[PDB]
Amino acid sequence: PLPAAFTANGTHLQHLARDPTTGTLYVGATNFLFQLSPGLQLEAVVSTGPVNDSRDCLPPVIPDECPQAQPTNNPNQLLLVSPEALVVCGSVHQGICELRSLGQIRQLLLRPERPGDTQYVAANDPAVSTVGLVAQGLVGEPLLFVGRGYTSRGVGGGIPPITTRALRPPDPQAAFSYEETAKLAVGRLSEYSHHFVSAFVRGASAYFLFLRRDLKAPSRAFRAYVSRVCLQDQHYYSYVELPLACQGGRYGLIQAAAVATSKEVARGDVLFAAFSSVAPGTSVLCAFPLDEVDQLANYTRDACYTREGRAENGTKVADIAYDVLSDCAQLPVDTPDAFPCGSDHTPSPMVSCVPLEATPILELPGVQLTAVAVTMEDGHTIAFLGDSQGQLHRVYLGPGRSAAPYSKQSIQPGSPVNRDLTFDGTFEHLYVATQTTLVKVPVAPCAQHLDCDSCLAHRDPYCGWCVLLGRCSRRSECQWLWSFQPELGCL
Amino acid sequence: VQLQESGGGLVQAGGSLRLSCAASGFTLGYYAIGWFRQAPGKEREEVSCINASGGSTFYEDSVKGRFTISRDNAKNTVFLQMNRLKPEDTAVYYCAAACEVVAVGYWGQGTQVTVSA
Amino acid sequence: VQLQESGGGLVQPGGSLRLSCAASGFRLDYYAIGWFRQAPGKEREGVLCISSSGGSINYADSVKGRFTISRDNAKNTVYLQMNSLKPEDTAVYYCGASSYNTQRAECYGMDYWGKGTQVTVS
Ligand SMILES: *[C@@H]1O[C@H](CO)[C@@H](O)[C@H](O)[C@H]1NC(C)=O
Ligand SMILES: *[C@@H]1O[C@H](CO)[C@@H](O)[C@H](O)[C@H]1NC(C)=O
Ligand SMILES: *[C@@H]1O[C@H](CO)[C@@H](O)[C@H](O)[C@H]1NC(C)=O
Ligand SMILES: *[C@H]1O[C@H](CO)[C@@H](O)[C@H](O)[C@H]1NC(C)=O
Ligand SMILES: [Cl-]
Repeated sequence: PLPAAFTANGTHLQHLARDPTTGTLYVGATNFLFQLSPGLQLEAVVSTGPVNDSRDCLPPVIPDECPQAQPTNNPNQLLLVSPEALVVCGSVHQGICELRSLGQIRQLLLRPERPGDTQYVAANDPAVSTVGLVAQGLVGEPLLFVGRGYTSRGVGGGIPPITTRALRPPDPQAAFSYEETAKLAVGRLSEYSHHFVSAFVRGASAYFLFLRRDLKAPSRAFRAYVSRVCLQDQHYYSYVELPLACQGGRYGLIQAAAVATSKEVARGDVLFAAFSSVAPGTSVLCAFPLDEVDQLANYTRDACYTREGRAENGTKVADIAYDVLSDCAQLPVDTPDAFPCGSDHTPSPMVSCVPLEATPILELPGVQLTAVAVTMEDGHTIAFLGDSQGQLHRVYLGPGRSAAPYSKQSIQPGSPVNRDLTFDGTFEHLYVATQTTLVKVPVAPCAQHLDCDSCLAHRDPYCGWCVLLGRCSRRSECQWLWSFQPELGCL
Repeated sequence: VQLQESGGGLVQAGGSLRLSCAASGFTLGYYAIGWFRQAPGKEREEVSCINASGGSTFYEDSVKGRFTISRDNAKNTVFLQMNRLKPEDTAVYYCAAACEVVAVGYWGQGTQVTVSA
Repeated sequence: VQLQESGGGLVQPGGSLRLSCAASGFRLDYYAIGWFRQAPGKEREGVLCISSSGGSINYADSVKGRFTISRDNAKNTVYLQMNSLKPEDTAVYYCGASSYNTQRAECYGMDYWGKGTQVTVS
C-alpha cells in the first residue's frame, strides 16, 4: 500500500492534459508548466511568469509603453495535446499561445514574434474560463476550436466567443489566427455573458457547452446551451444552439459534463451533465443522448431553412441567434440534403426555441458538483463526481439501483475539484485535482479488504470476493462473488 | 417582453387565492415558468415550477400539497392556485421565465399576499 | 471578482489607522494576500504579505515594528494595522491576491488588485 500526490508549494493548478501515446501528464499552473510521469514524478518544469503586464497593453510589452504595468501572475488558460505539439495559452499578454514539444516541454516549437489582435486566443482574466479542442481539416491539417468567455477590460473589439484557428498555416507567424468569417459573430458580448463549461468532437462536428443570458425571452435569464458547428465549415454557416434543462425545467444551469470513457468504448455517445443552482441546494446528474442532440439540431435547421422557423401548427420553434440581422427562410425542402453545413443563401446563427429535456438519474442533497467523469466496468456504469468542498463521490448508475452513491472521500477541505478529471490509459486510476493538489486515485480499492465478510461489508461495483484466490478483487481477475449485489453468501 | 403578476390580496388562514402570471402582447414560449416569494426580512425563494407542456410540475416542500400550478396556453398565463393558506405564506410573489432564483436577471414588481390568522 | 480596500484617511505623525480589504466573486482561502503602496511620482512597492494559512508573514524594512497584518478567511477580509505613521507613509494603499506559492509569504506576482485607498500623513 502506497499513494502518490503532486503539489507546488501552494501554487494553484488550472489545467491537466494527458498524452495518449506515452501517458505523460502536462499540468498548467500559475507561473508554471509541468511535465509529469504517469506516477506524478517531475520530468521537467517551465516557468511562465510572473511578467510585467496590464490587460490594457499589447504584446510585445515595451516597459516604456505600459506605465500601468505591474508584476502579473500567469494562470494557465488552455492546455491541449495535438498530434505533434502541445498547445499552451496563458492569461497574460492578451491570452497568446505557443507550441512546445511533447516529451520536451522546454523546447519551444512556435511562438509568433508579433501577434496581432487576430491571435489573442484565451481569456486574459484568470477568473474567466477558456475551453478548446483540436481537430483535423479536410487535408489533415490541425485546427484549434476555442470557446472564450467575456472579459473586455482589454483592447480591440471583443474576441468572438467561438472561433476556429489554424495551428499549421502556410506562414508560421500567422499561427493561432482565425479567418474573418470562421467565428461566431455576436453583438453585445458583455450582455450575453458567455461562460464556457466544455467542448468535444463528435462525428464531423464540434460541440460546446456554455451558459449565456437569453435576452429575447422574459426575465433576462441564464440558460444552458450546447452548440454544434461542422469542423470544415469556415463561415460558421452550420452553427446552431439548443437550450438544455433537467427535471422539467427545475434545473437549467449546467456546471460540468462528460461522456463515458472506458477500455471498451473510448468516447461514449451519452453526455452526463451535472446541474446545480449556481450562477456567475441539491445537485442532479442527467443524461443527454448525443443522438437526441443531433435530432433536435437537425429539426431546428430544417424549420428555419424551409418553414420560417415555425412548426406545422404555426408555432415558433427556431430563430436566428443573437443580434444578427437575418431571418429564417422558405427555401426548398431539399436544401438540408444538398447543403448540410449551409451556404451563403441559408440562415446562419440559428437557435432552437424548444429545449432538450432530461430526467435526473441521481440527486445529491447539500452538494454542489463541479466535475464529472464516467466509465464502465463490465457493463456497469460508474460516475466519479467532484464537488465544491473538495470531495470525490463515487456512484453506481446502470443498469440497476442507479441512486447508489457508494463512496465519498476528501481530497482537500473547502477546495473545489477541477473539471479536468482524467483517467490513465488502463482506466485503473483517476487523476483528481483541487486548487493546489493533484492526486492519483485508484478506481478499484479492492485489495484493502482481507476477509470475505470485510470485502462484502463495504459494497463497491468494482470489488468482489474471489474464492479461487483469497482476494477481494475486480471481476476480470477471476468465480466471483460481487460485493454490490452478491449472488451467494459467506462461510 | 415581460410577464406581469396579479391576483394578490388579503385572506384568512385556510382560504384560497389564485395568482396570475400573464404574457402581455406576446405568446408564451417553451421556457419553464417558476413562481417565487420573498417574505419580509427574508431572501427570495422558489415556490413552484412548470414546463411548457404542463407535464412537469415542481413544488417546494413548504407548499407541496396546498399549491397547484397550471399553464393555460390559450390565455398565455400560468396560474398558481393557493389553498389552505397560513400566515407564513405572507410574502410578495413573483414569476419568471426560469425556476432558479440565481438565473433570473430581471424581476418584476410582484403581487402582495397577506394572510391573517 | 473584486477586491475593495477601505479605511483610508488623513492622520498626523504618530497616528494609527486600520485598513480593510474585502473580496467578492472568489474565496481568499487558498490565496496569499499582500499590501502595496504607491506614492505620487514613485513606483509601487510591497508593504506586507501573508500566506494562505496565516502562519508566514513578511515585512518591508521601512515598516517593521509598526504595521501588522491579519486575515479572516470566513469574512473574506484582510486587515492592515498601521501604527506610528510618518510622513513617508503617504501613498495610495493597494491590496492584492496571489495564487502563486501561497504556502509562502512571497507576494511577488499578483492575480487580482484593488482600486486602492489614500492615506495621508501631515
Ligand atoms: C517548492 O519549493 C521547493 C523549495 O524552494 C522547491 O525545491 C520546489 O521546486 C518547489 N516545487 C515546485 C513544484 O515549484
Ligand atoms: C442530421 O443531419 C445530417 C446531415 O443532414 C446527418 O448526417 C445526420 O445523421 C443527422 N442526424 C440525425 C440524428 O438525424
Ligand atoms: C406545436 O408543434 C410543436 C412541434 O414541436 C410542439 O412542440 C407544440 O407542443 C405544438 N403545440 C403548441 C403548443 O404549439
Ligand atoms: C515593469 O513595468 C513597470 C511599469 O513600466 C515598471 O515600473 C517596473 O519597474 C517593471 N518591472 C520589472 C521590469 O520587473
Ligand atoms: Cl438568441
